[PDB]
Amino acid sequence: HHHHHHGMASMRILLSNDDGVHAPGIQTLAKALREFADVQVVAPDRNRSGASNSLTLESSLRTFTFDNGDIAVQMGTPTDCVYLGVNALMRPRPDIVVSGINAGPNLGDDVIYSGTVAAAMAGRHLGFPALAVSLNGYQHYDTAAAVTCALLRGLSREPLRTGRILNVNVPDLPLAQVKGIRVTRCGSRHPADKVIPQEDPRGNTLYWIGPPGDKYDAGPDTDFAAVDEGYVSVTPLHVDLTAHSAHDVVSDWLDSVGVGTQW
Amino acid sequence: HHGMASMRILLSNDDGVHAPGIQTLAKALREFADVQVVAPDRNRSGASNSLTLESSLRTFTFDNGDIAVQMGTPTDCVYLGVNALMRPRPDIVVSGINAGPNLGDDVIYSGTVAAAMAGRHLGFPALAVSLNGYQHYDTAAAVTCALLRGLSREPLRTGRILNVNVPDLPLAQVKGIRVTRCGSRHPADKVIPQEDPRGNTLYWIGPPGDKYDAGPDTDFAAVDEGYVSVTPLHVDLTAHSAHDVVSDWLDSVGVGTQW
Ligand SMILES: Nc1ncnc2c1ncn2[C@@H]1O[C@H](CO)[C@@H](O)[C@H]1O
Ligand SMILES: Nc1ncnc2[nH]cnc12
Ligand SMILES: [Mg+2]
Ligand SMILES: [Mg+2]
Repeated sequence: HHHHHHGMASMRILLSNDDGVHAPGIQTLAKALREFADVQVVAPDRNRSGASNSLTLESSLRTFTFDNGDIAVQMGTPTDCVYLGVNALMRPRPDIVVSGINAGPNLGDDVIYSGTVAAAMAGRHLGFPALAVSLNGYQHYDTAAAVTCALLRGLSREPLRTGRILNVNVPDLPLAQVKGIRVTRCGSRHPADKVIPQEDPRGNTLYWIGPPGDKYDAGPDTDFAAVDEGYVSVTPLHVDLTAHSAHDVVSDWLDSVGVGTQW
Repeated sequence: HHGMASMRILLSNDDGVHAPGIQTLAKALREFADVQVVAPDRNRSGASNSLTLESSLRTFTFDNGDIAVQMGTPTDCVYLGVNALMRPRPDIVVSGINAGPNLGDDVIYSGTVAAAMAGRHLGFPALAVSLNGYQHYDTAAAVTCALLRGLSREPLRTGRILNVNVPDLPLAQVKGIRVTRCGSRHPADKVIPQEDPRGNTLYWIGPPGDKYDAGPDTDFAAVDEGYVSVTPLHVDLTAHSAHDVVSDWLDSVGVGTQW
């Protein structure tokens, strides 16, 4: 009939985040996805920014269902949410996990700390590649929602053959000002070094973790560079932490220092 | 003592400050190095690279000088150790000895690995050390000490984190070391539901998926064959091999192009 999307409920999406179920990023995105997808939100009960791929192992998890059908996992991490949503809670099972929209970027080596990214990585085995979506700010959730809907419509047109996780960072701009899209690699930062002390009412010093370090590798092929230049950044991710290129150096080093070998 | 300089180690873990793995290791390391423990106050296995951002962190210092971070994650402990609690900054982070392995694609969830990753910008590559069981902490301590002597004999030029898994055997039975890559598992899919006394269903995370990639060059295979597995890790999660396929895909579906 000619509509922007084919089907009002053609894809089953598990939508999660790490800002928590009440966050404007996930709620704005849910409203956009519900136009064309069958969406089930399964997200943390509060802001779990910084949760990375942490899992709850020593306790069981309780869920809470809101009047609108959204599910919070109480005390749940983003990884808990996706793991339970895929493997226990959702029927039918999701075709895809979408995680976001996060309030703030997930770029460079920040990605391994990101609970937004971790929710997506917990969906890497599904029929479509998982999407992690982060806004470089707090102002244009509508832009990030539009980019996400475009990517999802793209997946309906042709399957993506390689890459199981897409880390998407959206500039905080009206859509008409976004320049385009770049496929990027993760940049990197200097080590974060700030600790912010704050005395409690009894005079004891407590410590706040400081902000990320300055950009270090923010070259033209990086996610940083794309966002900074007004492009959407798309970086395909994987979970293999092996530094493959260090293999021979490490082997030769062990031999040279006689650890593992008698001579 | 012997060299021109003492090695100054920040030692952490995620089993908790009182765990036998970290205390066994601390005793061994203090024979030759200056050791500062900064570790979670409790078992935080599965903490991955999580960071406490929502609250400030409280520390406790024990009579022996060990520092526990109350509700701190392993990454929190290393962050506070490197940036506030040790002056000057440590030479190296050593994390472990973990009670149990950290192998294959499970490494991304490991708080033992995360503490080592948090030390990746120091003067020596960080060590994460995990015992494939609970008996031979002594074996894993001896292996760690050997690596640390190794790092002071010649610099390791490439690789900022070494993930070390030690078979749970007496030292005499360990065959040697293999430099490995992380193996992988099938998708984990088991949830263990248990009702509370009111009939509400609560959910436990189940066992990992069965091994998928666990052949000859993997960390799994090394440990199974009685070798220490050493895998260099990095924090760049980019799937570089997918770049062209993703770019061509976007073009083919008209996302980011008018044509
Ligand atoms: N000290 C820090 N180290 C790393 N990431 C930080 C820090 N402070 C804030 N963040 C950001 O918060 C996000 C939560 O994971 C991280 O992705 C990271 O970019
Ligand atoms: N069930 C599980 N799934 C994924 N990672 C794990 N690490 C420990 N248990 C796990
Ligand atoms: Mg967040
Ligand atoms: Mg542990």
